[PDB]
Amino acid sequence: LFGAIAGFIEGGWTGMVDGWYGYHHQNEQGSGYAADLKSTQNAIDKITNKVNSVIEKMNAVGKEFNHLEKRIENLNKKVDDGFLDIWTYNAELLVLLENERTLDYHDSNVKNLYEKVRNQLKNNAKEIGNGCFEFYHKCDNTCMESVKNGTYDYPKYSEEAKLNR
Amino acid sequence: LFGAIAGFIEGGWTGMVDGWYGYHHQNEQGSGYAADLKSTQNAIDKITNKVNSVIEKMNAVGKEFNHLEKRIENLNKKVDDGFLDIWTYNAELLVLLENERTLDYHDSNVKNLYEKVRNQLKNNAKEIGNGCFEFYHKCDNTCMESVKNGTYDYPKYSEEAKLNR
Amino acid sequence: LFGAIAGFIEGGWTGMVDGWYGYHHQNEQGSGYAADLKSTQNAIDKITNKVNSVIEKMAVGKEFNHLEKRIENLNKKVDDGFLDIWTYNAELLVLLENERTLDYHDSNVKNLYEKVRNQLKNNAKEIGNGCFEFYHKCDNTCMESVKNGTYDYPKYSEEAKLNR
Amino acid sequence: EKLVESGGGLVQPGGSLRLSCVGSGITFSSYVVSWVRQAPGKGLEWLAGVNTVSSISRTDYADSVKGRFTISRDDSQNTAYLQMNALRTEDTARYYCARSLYFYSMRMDLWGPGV
Amino acid sequence: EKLVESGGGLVQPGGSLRLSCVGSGITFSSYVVSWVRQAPGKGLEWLAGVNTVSSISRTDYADSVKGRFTISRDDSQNTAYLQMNALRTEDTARYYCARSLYFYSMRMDLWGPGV
Amino acid sequence: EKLVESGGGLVQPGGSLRLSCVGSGITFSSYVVSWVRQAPGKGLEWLAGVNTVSSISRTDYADSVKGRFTISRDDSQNTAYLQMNALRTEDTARYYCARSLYFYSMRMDLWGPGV
Amino acid sequence: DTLCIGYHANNSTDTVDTVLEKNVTVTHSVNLLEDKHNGKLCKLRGVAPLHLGKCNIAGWILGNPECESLSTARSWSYIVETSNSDNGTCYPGDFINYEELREQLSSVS
Amino acid sequence: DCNTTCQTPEGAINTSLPFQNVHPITIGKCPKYVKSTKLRLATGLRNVP
Amino acid sequence: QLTQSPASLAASLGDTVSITCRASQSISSSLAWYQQQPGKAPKLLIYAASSLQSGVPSRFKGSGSGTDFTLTISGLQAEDVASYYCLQQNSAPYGFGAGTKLE
Amino acid sequence: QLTQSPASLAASLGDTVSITCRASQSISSSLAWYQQQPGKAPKLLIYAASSLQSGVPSRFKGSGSGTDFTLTISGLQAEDVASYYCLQQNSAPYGFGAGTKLEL
Amino acid sequence: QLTQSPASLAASLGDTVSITCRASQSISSSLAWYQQQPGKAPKLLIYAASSLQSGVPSRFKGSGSGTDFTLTISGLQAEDVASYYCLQQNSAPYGFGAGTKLEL
Repeated sequence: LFGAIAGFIEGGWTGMVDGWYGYHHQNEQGSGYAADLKSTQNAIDKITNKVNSVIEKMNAVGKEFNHLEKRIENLNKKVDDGFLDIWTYNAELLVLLENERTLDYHDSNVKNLYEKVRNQLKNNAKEIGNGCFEFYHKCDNTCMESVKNGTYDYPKYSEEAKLNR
Repeated sequence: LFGAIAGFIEGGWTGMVDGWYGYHHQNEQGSGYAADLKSTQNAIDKITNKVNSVIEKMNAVGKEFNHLEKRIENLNKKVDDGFLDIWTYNAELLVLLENERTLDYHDSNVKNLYEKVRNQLKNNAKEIGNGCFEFYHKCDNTCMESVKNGTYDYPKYSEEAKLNR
Repeated sequence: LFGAIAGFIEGGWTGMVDGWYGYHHQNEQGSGYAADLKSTQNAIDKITNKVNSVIEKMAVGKEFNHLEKRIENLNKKVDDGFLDIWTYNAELLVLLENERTLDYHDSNVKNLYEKVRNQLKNNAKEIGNGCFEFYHKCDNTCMESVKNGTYDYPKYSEEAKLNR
Repeated sequence: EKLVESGGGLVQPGGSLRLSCVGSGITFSSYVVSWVRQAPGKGLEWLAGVNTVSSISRTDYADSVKGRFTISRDDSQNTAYLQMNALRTEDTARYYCARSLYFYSMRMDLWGPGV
Repeated sequence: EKLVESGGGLVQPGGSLRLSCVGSGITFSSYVVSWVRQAPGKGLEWLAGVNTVSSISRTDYADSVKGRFTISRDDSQNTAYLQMNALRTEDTARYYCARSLYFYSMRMDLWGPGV
Repeated sequence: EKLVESGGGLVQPGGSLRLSCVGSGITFSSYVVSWVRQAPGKGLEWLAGVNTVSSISRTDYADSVKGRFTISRDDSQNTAYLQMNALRTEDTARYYCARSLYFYSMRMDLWGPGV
Repeated sequence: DTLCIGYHANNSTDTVDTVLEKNVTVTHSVNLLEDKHNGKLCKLRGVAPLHLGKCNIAGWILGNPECESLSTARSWSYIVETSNSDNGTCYPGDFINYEELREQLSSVS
Repeated sequence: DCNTTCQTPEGAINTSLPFQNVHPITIGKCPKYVKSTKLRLATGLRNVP
Repeated sequence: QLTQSPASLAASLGDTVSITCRASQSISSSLAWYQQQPGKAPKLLIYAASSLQSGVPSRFKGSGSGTDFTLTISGLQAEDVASYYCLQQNSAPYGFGAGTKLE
Repeated sequence: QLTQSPASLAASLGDTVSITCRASQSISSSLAWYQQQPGKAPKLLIYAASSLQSGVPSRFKGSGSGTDFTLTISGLQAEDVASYYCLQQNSAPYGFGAGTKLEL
Repeated sequence: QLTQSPASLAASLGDTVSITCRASQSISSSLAWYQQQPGKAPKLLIYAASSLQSGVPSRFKGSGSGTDFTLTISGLQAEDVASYYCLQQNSAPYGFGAGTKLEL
């Protein structure tokens, strides 16, 4: 586990209806949620591929024996029961392992998004701890757009942040 | 792998005996060990569930043939050996994978504990690098109780820790 | 997934022919690549053990006359069932082990980055693509010291402090 | 993966129709299903959209068909229904069902042949 | 899972008695077994506790029964033993075995019916 | 887990001789194979080295045998070849093959018996 | 000015099982098990089955008097026998390799 | 009267799911029979509202 | 070491009940509350001084960190008439409280 | 909401073609470009205003943000003669562009 | 160019033996130490200049980085009477040391 979905981010956002991972921003010109479309799309593609692989990995009547072929009848019952047990075991194990791996994958996505946002602002923001960053300068909508897209400008706001720090 | 159990923390503590993961403090009031009980309890519950799931997934005599049923005897032997091989393989593989998953789970727990303490102390302490922080302020047992609980008061010591930094 | 191999380090170095993970340094005495031999050797040993574990964990027909169709069908059922089970096992094992191996390499790179970060601390600036730019003059002795794990932080403390 | 449309044909003005979009596969509850139409000589027009059963905004309609058209879903039968009422001559068009996955911001890259 | 106590009954004063606590399952070496007793008209009283085999402190006893009672463990037979020596009249009580998992700081939530 | 050398013997001065090192296993494409000779009375001498197929520096030689010797690889047949040309009397020695896994920086810990 | 990183939540109440924990409520899930049937015998690829109502394969093959309804039977998708199919070899005796005949008639269209 | 691709003694199955727990005996293209009662594969995140 | 108060307490249905435990020294959150009915094994209610055991109704709550601990029963019901004990799990000679009887 | 500028175009083989879309309000890289041939279902070319759909030749490039977006076809081929549409996927009533017809 | 210092040394049982290698250039901890008995394949003792190969007794210790390297045998035993070689694994033409013969 990466300690983000139930970790330092303690809850999910019902108001974020555009993706799986995203941001919530609070400026002087309004608030709102906005999903990270690249991460969500990559995750959707990978999970769809996972489901397809699971279903494509898998890819029948009874016989009659009279009273003098009880051994063959027991052999047939043994074969059927053994194959049934093996396939049931395989199905349950596959589902159980894949569910854990999928949940870990989503947690990793959230953690990596947090790290990429943190590596941009650097000294210009305070890490509150609950997944929020509090800027030391005036982040308008252009500043937020730059942080989301990945083209934030530390030299540009560094002086104001230094003054307010 | 999260690089904590054999990583930046290079050794286990035999002193720790109240839990799996935990803390060691060195105040002016004395030294001590103290386990993180919430993490340990959660880990114990999850691993007990893991062992029970491994158990719950798993849950005859021979037949005699005369000399004119060598084909059916060979079929019976083939069925028995095939099932034996499949089940041996399944048991070995399940144990081998589950062991790695358990060890990575413990590593993740230790790293998450380190992350949680770091995101709480911030600049009021200094990362020595071996697993510990040297506080820039002289704060007593109430301090470390607060850090362990998760109710640390950064503004309370922010000024005091600034002169020594 | 640890977000290093395709993450904040966006490309692999084709000019580092010494190991799997390593360093690229640029001082005044020159540039160059140097692999981390300890991590690469450990990774190689572990992958060799993984492959061995995979390999060490892993017959003619019968004839029936026309009045023995049932046992013939039973034999065909046994053969086909075992074939399906073993094919499923092989594909599943390969599919899972590939994920685990790739995640293992990603974790190795991320741990190396974190280890280098935890030494230089505030004596260097994190660019964000994997590189640290020093606030002091690090010679080849400085670079080796960082690679070894014996970086002398107090030595280059004030000199870095003035430039930062 | 395929999407097939059915339930079209000739309608008297003022009448009603129900179009059905049937999906092939097992992951239909993940589909966010949109209905588009093209008039004979005009461009693509987005009409209605039905969202997943666990969402907040379940249905969306264009202003040109709001109150006349209703969108609905049946995950058990793998079908999305478009019920059109008070049909007009301007509604003579080819109707297409398209699908995005999980959200309306994702790619709408699986279209039906039309009807 | 479950814990069953056995080996009680009547003992003359000055006598000895060995009580056994047997657990069902495969995870018994994880158990941290403790003995509690309830005298008629008194409250619960913790007597002794046996730790896991790979631990520093192996046994621990209450001051009232220290030197008279001896706790022991047999993981192969899935049993924990309490040997009581020099029995007094005040030792007449219902004896219970509870278990915590791995550590004594964890939940002691599996109790036996008692003898 | 084994490397076997073959192809040695008697050769006239000025002749040619090809030695082969064959490996047992499935991971031969990983090997970075190397040849080391030991002249009777003299010490160990690193002669040639073939790298993996996907590498940049595919082949390296010592200065003593550069131009006369040629190392080569065949992963399909699990073999590394050393072609010696213009053989001299000073080349009478014992030839060993060693592997160092993926890079020449790793352990060269699998030696063949010699030839 | 604040910017927080978060993830999606919704009204879904569907649950999955994991090795470490059970009954995990998740946002989205797919079902891999079918437990529903229409409770009817039905044509396979448009071909109706051959229903031996009161007869068995012995009675149908031999032409039991209580099986005249089964004399006109050209093609079928599968054969259906009932649990109370008693009408068979009406005259006492033994059907030799009866099970072999049943096996050969299970590959006959 | 029907048109199905999978027939069991208990009734026909109209599904494309990989598994079933209806009946072992099948005719046609049918899903694999297992003794399980719940096989759900997670796609989305853990729901923490 | 562990002082439990009051020894007995009579309350009516629907009321709120507080049972207090005081420790001689500082035990950090290592307290458990057990409900026992006559002649039966004790049943755990709250562990870690604040954690509610699975299957226990949310009427029971626990509080306290160092030396003062409280068990609160909100909305007393007829099935809550039992004895209540407090257990420490910190110092090597582990022990119970005196016990509180609820009527 | 969405205005597609050319509404008609005549380009020769091998030329470079630019089709621009302008939005009434910022939609933040939620614009997709589709190619439709007469009587056939639309085919997705560009999503997220810059991402190339799998199987689509690299002659197609999308670029834009906010209110202005452009689709560039470099090295026009004979199979690129069709209609092109822009879809916005941001606001609750979703919509297309008016349509641009590419001719020789 | 690797220079092996002693080139011959006589030592008794239980004594401590030091073998020194010097490099013309700087090779960052890319030295290996091999033990050879006559007419047999060499056996790795030390790799990375300080790492002990599995199965090798702890009597063998390696030290040094840069240009100076040392192999120390503490508690010499009769099975340690053999030749010792140093392999450099840094520069493109790899090579061994001259060879040190350990005698009694």
